[PDB]
Amino acid sequence: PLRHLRTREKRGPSGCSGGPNTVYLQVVAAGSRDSGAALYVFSEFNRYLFNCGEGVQRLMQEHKLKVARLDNIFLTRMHWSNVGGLSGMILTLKETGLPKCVLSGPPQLEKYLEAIKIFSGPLKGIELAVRPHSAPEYEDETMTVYQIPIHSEQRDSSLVVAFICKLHLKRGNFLVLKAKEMGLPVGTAAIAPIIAAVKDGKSITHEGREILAEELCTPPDPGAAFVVVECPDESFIQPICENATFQRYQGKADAPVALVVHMAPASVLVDSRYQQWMERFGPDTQHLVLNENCASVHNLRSHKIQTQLNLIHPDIFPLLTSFPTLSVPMVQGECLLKYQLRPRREWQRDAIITCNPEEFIVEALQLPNFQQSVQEYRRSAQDGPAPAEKRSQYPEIIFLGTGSAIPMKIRNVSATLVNISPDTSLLLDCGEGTFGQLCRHYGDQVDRVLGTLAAVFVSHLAADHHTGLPSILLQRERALASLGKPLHPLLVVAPNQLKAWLQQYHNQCQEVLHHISMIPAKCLQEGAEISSPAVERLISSLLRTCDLEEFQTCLVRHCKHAFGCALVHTSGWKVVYSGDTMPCEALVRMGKDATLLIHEATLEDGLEEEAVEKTHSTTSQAISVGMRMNAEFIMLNHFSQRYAKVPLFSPNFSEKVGVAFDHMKVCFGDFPTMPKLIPPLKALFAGDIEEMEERREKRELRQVR
Amino acid sequence: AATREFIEMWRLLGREVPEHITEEELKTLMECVSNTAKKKYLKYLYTKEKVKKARQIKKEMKAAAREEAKNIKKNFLFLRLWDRNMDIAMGWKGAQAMQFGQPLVFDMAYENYMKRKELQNTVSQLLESEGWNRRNVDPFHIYFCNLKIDGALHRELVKRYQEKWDKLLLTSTEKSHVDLFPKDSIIYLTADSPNVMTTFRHDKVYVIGSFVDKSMQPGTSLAKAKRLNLATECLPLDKYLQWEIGNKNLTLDQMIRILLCLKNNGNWQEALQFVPKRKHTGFL
RNA sequence: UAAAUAUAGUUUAACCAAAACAUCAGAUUGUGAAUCUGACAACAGAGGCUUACGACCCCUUAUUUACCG
Ligand SMILES: Nc1nc2c(ncn2[C@@H]2O[C@H](COP(=O)(O)OP(=O)(O)OP(=O)(O)O)[C@@H](O)[C@H]2O)c(=O)[nH]1
Ligand SMILES: Nc1ncnc2c1ncn2[C@@H]1O[C@H](CSCC[C@H](N)C(=O)O)[C@@H](O)[C@H]1O
Ligand SMILES: [Zn+2]
Repeated sequence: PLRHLRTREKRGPSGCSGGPNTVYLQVVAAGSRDSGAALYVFSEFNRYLFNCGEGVQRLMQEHKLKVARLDNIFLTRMHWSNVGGLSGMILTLKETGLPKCVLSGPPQLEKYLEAIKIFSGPLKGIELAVRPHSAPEYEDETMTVYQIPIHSEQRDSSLVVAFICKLHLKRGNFLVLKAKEMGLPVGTAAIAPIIAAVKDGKSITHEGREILAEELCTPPDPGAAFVVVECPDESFIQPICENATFQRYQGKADAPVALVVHMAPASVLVDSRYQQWMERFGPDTQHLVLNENCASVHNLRSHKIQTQLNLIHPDIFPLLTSFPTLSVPMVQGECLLKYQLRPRREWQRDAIITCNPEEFIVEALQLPNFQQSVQEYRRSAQDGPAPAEKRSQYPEIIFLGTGSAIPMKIRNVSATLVNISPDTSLLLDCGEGTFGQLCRHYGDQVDRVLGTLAAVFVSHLAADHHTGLPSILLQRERALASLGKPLHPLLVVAPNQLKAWLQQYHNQCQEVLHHISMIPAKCLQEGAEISSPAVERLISSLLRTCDLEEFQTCLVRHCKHAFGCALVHTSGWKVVYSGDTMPCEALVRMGKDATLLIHEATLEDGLEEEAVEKTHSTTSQAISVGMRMNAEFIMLNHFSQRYAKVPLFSPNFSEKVGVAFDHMKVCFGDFPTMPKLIPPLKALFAGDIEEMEERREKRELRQVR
Repeated sequence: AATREFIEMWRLLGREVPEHITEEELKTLMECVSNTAKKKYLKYLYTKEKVKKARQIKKEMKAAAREEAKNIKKNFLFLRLWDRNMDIAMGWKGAQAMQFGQPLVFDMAYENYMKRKELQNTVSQLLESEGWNRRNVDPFHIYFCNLKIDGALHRELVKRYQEKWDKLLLTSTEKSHVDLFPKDSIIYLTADSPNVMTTFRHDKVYVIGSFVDKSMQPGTSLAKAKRLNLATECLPLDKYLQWEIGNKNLTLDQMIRILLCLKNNGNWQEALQFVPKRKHTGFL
């Protein structure tokens, strides 16, 4: 149903009679640690994506970069930093109805695709054809892609794929005006096919003079070429420099390369052997670098919204924090940076997003009732009664994600961080891009947080709550190495079936299970069976390391093998977290007199019938469970796309209920302050609220009809 | 002017270009500061000739058709003078409307938001809108508020009406509608209003903003109403029509014909007859 | 979020290419004024391309439909 494939014959056999008119190369991920490295190539007839990293889908949708037109996704390495988040991408591609998507890279994506099918639904509707580097040259209506496998000197963890792309020759413009003096009938449908010959350049006999058509046609573009190459570390510099195929494109003068993107860290570029490599391409070849040295913002809307909420309460809404001359000139990658390849080779810096905070605050006060409500709240709380019950600063709940299934400009998929103590923490859920949220929330302190991460809990095998787990492990190993702490396996509490995906990935894609000490969620239940002794001393580690008096679990009402949670501390406070699920009585029995309850509040009031159809709750049911919980405070998250920016405020909203946002800190000493944050909240979100009330009304008209 | 440096091969190039151009037309050509804008204007300027000659060719072809039949091939009560008599009758009705008729206001404060194409089109809808008021059984008292005397909109109205401008039975003024009428009785009609118009009120002054934004600019009329303290209403198009196609902002000639039908005790079924049928699939 | 669409008087037709009905000014009309002489003719909007075009490609606004392992 997409216009891209329905309007196929209009595109033409050899493009639009030869080549696309405009082709540029846009960067969606400049190489930052949180956002990864990714590249986007735009053409008239095709659209390509390189190195689909974790959270890339969020950036491509937020920057109005269409996803329903992608043809091939090229991956330069069989590594989670490069392949992670592709599972979300194919689900998005399936949603759009795109029939066939071609994957390229190492021959291991055959096993990767079968690996991700353990959790993701059999991707019915979309064709996934993996085209390895051993496959022949991939030719398209726009461009030709060359795949070169590069092996390090030391499944296969030493394989890196580099792409030498090549734009097809574009047929030049036709000097139609000069053809009159020669005698050509410019009139439509009057010896028109000569123009096709003029495009081809072949001679045609006209006015008694058969001339070579290139005389009446502009010199055709030979086709600029660009190279996508990734050098993960030191051990890949030498094989790349001595690669025979590369010599065919740099030493020759007949095949210049317009641009070379370098997905390599700083240490690789400064190396002398690599340094000689870029200059060997020639002074004409521009060089683009995407690595951690990039200093730019990607999730502009997340930064924009965070600054505005920071006015209401700085502590509850902390501000997001961002994480040697060279012989060969090079241009640092930036978000939305463009380099047109046709018809002009130039650095298009116009579309680069700017992150100026001052505008975001300025936008806030010009809102109708925001400034009054924020000022009114500030005097009532700061200069009013005692600021809540005098309790410790710990534990503090970090809401890294409040998204129901797919990431959105404002909210990412579900991920909650619990800081039990300053030296220990645990993750209640790890959705896609969770590390990106972790890195953005703490900046230079992300490594310290990862060093204190002791355990990870996964609610259900649904991908929104666990697909980001691998990305943590590699970052945690790097973070632990930076801090010098010994490398020890992480504690993961999840259903037994989670090992199936991990075992498939470890034995086929990349070694990651050596960081994992998985404790099945079944043995955590009350009155559970005594399991194998190997698990038994692990359960002692869970309580000891996280300083938990007790850690309980039960089966919540959802898809088979779905589990809730309950944290009990030696101090006495009890935190109960419930994954996706309708009101469950087993959950009620679990966390009686819980200190804090985190519950799913996906739908509105009045959508109970699809709430059961989707095994998902509404706000009122979640609130009613909280009263049945007899819990001190109630936390709502896991909001659906319909609550894109803000949860709707039901009249049942009492002092014991509260709403959650991304990068929002909640402590036990903030409980009575949470209801006081509501009056400022709709004030800033006022234009958004009126959109929800009308769309709630539109469904009523459908019901009335 | 050197602007001929584009036309004199754009004809030979194969694009549709008119043959007769003047300096006045040539001047407006150079304000088009892009290739597409110039192409779009030239396409409009070309099709002006295309329908002119086609209708031109039609009319003297008819002249030969009738002159052959006209040349080859009693008790009355009235002389055939009806077009004169109808104009006089509408004049007496318009004079009465200017004294006791319900005021209707067309807001002319949108000159700064309109391009030349849109501003010219506004006059065309204004001409038709005032024409339907004249022919009605119970005409409004039409006001042209915020109409600057030297402004571009006023000059176009004078050019179209020529001599009739000084003789129209409507009150054109520089002052705003808030200066002429109590701010309580003013209801600024706009499609973006959150309040749905339920019934036609005969003790109220309805304001229609004479704005034709083919480059649609939502909220412009609402901003003016909320810049003052005027109340707003919107037509119940969703209530009575099954919308499928097109913008919900109707033209000025459709709006006045809907209001006239409502003022004459017509129901919403008859009043919404004037909403183009291409935009909905029947009244419900 | 995606796909379909978008006629500024109204319909029809559409790669036909312009109609039909309307609108404004002038008219002392001998009962076809059923006319004549003029005014206005922009298929959402802003840009790209192309020898071109209403085609093709981004973008903006809007409308109707659908919208999560
Ligand atoms: N699936 C789906 N998504 C929707 C729907 N309505 C809105 N959205 C989502 O909400 C987004 C809103 O886009 P914008 O209007 O640009 O978002 P915004 O946050 O209001 O930003 P500004 O326009 O700059 O004010 C859409 O792009 C979608 O991602 C809907 O009906 N379905
Ligand atoms: N559906 C509707 N209900 C009430 N008034 C309407 C209407 N549609 C158009 N109008 C009136 O017709 C005039 C021209 S429509 C243009 C409105 C303006 N450009 C905007 O975007 O808001 C307006 O002044 C408006 O008052
Ligand atoms: Zn979920």
